[PDB]
Amino acid sequence: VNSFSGYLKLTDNVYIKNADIVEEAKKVKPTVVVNAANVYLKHGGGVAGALNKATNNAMQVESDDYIATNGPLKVGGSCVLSGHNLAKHCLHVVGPNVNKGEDIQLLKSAYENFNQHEVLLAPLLSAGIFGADPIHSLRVCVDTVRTNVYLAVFDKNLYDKLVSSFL
Ligand SMILES: O=C(Cc1ccc(-n2cccn2)cc1)OC[C@@H]1CCCNC1=O
Repeated sequence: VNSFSGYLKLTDNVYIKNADIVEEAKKVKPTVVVNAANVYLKHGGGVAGALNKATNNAMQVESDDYIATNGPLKVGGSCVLSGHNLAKHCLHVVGPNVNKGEDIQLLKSAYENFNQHEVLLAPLLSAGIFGADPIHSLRVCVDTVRTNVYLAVFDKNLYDKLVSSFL
């Protein structure tokens, strides 16, 4: 039993809710919140900008030190950093950004990072300003993640479309 509330169960291990991932993280304080990161951990907009804003820019400060030490992530890769006031840990995962021409096949590799964590609160990777089809992202999530994932979808219209079209 965990504290996630109001989710629709899609599969044995994948759950979905129309929710603001920031507000959801603040309420649940999950062990792991996933950020929709880029390789530079520049949290300017989308989910990343919103999560970083909620940390009063502490996420960005920590991220800049991480990059200065380690260099950029790979597309499809991840790193574990602090969850600040939102979660114990933040798993920064880089899905391919279609508006940069990145290969969508890398979306499966991106979701594989979730399997290193037993339970996660997450957005749909490569959705939103990353330019991929969220229906495709949900399919890859379900077919790749084996650990327990609680997906937060900000847009109610998109949420309803994702549920109604889910196979
Ligand atoms: O960026 C996102 C994710 C997102 C993904 C897809 C869409 N989308 C709309 C139409 C088509 N796709 C919109 C948003 O979350 C925004 C965050 C989360 C909550 C806190 N404040 C924010 O701004």
